[PDB]
Amino acid sequence: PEITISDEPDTLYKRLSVLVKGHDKAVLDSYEYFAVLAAKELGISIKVHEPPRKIERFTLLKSVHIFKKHRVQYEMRTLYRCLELEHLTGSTADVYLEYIQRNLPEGVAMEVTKTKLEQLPEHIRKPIW
Amino acid sequence: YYVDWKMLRDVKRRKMAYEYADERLRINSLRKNTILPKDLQEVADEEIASLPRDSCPVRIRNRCVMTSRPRGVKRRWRLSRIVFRHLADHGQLSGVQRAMW
Amino acid sequence: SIRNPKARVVTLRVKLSSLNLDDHAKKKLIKLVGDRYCKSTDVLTIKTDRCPLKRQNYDYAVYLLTVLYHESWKTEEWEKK
Amino acid sequence: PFQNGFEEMIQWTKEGKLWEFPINNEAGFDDDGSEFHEHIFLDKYLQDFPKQGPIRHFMELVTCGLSKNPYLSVKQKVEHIEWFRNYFNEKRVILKESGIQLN
Amino acid sequence: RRKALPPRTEKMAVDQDWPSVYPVAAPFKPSA
Amino acid sequence: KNRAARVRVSKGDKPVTYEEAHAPHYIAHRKGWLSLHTGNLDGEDHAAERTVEDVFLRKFMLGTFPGCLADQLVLKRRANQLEICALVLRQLPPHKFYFLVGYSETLLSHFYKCPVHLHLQTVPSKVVYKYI
Amino acid sequence: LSEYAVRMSRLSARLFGEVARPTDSKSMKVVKLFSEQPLAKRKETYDWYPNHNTYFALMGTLRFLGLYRDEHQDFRDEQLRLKKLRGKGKPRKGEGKRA
RNA sequence: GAACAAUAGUAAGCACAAUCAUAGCACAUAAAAACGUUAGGUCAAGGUGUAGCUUAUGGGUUGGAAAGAAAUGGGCUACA
Ligand SMILES: [Mg+2]
Ligand SMILES: [Mg+2]
Ligand SMILES: [Mg+2]
Ligand SMILES: [Mg+2]
Ligand SMILES: [Mg+2]
Ligand SMILES: [Mg+2]
Ligand SMILES: [Mg+2]
Ligand SMILES: [Mg+2]
Ligand SMILES: [Mg+2]
Ligand SMILES: [Mg+2]
Ligand SMILES: [Mg+2]
Ligand SMILES: [Mg+2]
Ligand SMILES: [Mg+2]
Ligand SMILES: [Mg+2]
Repeated sequence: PEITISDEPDTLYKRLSVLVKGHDKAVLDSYEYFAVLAAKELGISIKVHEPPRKIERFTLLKSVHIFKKHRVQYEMRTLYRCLELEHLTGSTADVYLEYIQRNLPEGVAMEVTKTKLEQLPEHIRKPIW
Repeated sequence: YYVDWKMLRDVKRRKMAYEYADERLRINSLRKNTILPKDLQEVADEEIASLPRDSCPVRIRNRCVMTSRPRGVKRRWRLSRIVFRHLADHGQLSGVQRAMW
Repeated sequence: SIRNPKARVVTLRVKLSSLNLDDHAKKKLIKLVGDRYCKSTDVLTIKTDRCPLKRQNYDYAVYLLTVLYHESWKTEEWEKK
Repeated sequence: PFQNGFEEMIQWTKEGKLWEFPINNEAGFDDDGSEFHEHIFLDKYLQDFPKQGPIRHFMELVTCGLSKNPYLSVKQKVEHIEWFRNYFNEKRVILKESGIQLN
Repeated sequence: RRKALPPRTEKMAVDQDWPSVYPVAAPFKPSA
Repeated sequence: KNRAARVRVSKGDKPVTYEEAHAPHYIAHRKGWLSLHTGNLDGEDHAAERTVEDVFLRKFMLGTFPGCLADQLVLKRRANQLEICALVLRQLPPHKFYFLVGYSETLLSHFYKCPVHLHLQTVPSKVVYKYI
Repeated sequence: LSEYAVRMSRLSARLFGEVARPTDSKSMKVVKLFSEQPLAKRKETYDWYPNHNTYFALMGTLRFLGLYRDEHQDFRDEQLRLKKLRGKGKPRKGEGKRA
């Protein structure tokens, strides 16, 4: 394993918001367990919650030719877990998330939002034009 | 082989429509403007009327990609109802369950 | 494909109270920006979409911030009108 | 030979077959090394055009359109404009005939 | 010529550490 | 009378796979999904492609591996790689099995332009869930 | 409505990069039009169908290279053989009608 | 081919029932509902057995259709 250190002042993250979409509630439970257990070992200080489930239903005809009295209806459920992490470094995020994503199960998707901390841009600091 | 002749026809209309897309766009821009002179717009009118009309967008028909059926297709899977159901009911379609509530 | 269109989008949250603004400059910037300013929480927001790459949207959002600040301090004729 | 599954993935990734982690969806697309002011600000390409004519109305519109357009490179945006230069310049006749003198 | 070899579960050491056996993402072989 | 993906009651002697014995209304209740991918979740794209793709791999595996296929073929998509699991009956002499492993992986990988992983679990005889 | 209001409006828009001078609801469609991806260009349209010739021909060759096995075309085959055998085949082009 | 103070019935299977879903109960609804019946529906979803077409019952381009004397099915809006 090769580590390098570059002089530049690595990025801070106030809040790292990680959403996992899924079909089966089980998979998202065990994955929560895994993520929390990874984070507890890396000193990451995290929370988790369950956002409201989405259920999308729609309707098809039940026969090939004609009985329109008769339909079938189908569903897709989308279940959510969100891991909300606070006060992370740049590298910390890169690694932790790398470990998360690498192990992402096949039935699930993940949506990451970082909120990054930057002091002030250079042309605004206290010049005025 | 595409499954039907109708499919060949519409494959080709897709390729056409990708071909001329920017001619269409550009020309139609003048044509849809109230700021330009009418004089420009008449000539341009003749110009989009000029280009082959198998290359026009609305002449395109989504079909079931496997089965070719012109109606009954569900946009997301680009499948006919019959084929879709057929798949979903062996369980070969992920995340689709028969809906109860 | 790893291409997801939704990724481009960048947001800026900036608290106006943390800003070096003149009285005149603050008020002019409020009127200037409009809805992107929340008058209750003082959070100026900028969403950027327009450009294919994330870095670009970052640059442009920074650009907008910069610009709005530079323009809020400039008094003009019609302002006195 | 492959000593382990980790070995496997490793060779895939060096090779370019596996993805990079953590994912940035813009990986592999550099967009020409362009920057935001090479998209948003289109003054460059409007330099040859009548400055007070309705032509400016129109082309300022097209400007705004292509300024807001994520799905195109700089080279294509340019091509649109140049197509309009070519187009308007090709018809001098119709410009003169509509009640405005156009350059 | 028919081949029946007993599963790895037969040679498995009761205390043998698991991640040795299943390091990465896997199909679930019932044999191993 | 729903004929959908169902297997009729015989004189009672007919061997039936656990999957073919569990009727469509049973998906997600007892039976699982034969494929897995992101595409049908709320905010997601390109579901169609993974469907065409899936279909073609059903036909492909049925055709490359004649008479030796046990139960329907289990596809998983993980981070751009395919994991194709199969229950395969033991008919072939093992050499041929590995020939076709290499053959399949390579061919598919170069077709779908993404790395494919193949797994054969070999079974002495079709598992019987019911009758027999 | 005021002039101050108007000048602020202009200022804001020309800043954020939206429409500059006052323009009709009609003409704005041009802006909307380039600002988008034209319908025919969307990958969700032109790439709609999988190339069918590719799958068909690839599995076809792969049949004769001995690798793939097509039960459908084998059924087809055997049937065609048994139809030509009984004495009804597919006429040499041009021969059938006039005779 | 049953009688339970029982008289020739036993039987795993598939149905019903039971459980699942409608985010905790319960009920309700949803779903499910075999064997057969109606030679019920559909060779225009697709696929096929038998037959036919092959300088054409095949493949393309350009136009053209979907008019109301009425008769009736279902809706919508009213009659305040
Ligand atoms: Mg249409
Ligand atoms: Mg019913
Ligand atoms: Mg319950
Ligand atoms: Mg009940
Ligand atoms: Mg019912
Ligand atoms: Mg029941
Ligand atoms: Mg009949
Ligand atoms: Mg009848
Ligand atoms: Mg037919
Ligand atoms: Mg036939
Ligand atoms: Mg004809
Ligand atoms: Mg016609
Ligand atoms: Mg009447
Ligand atoms: Mg009414």
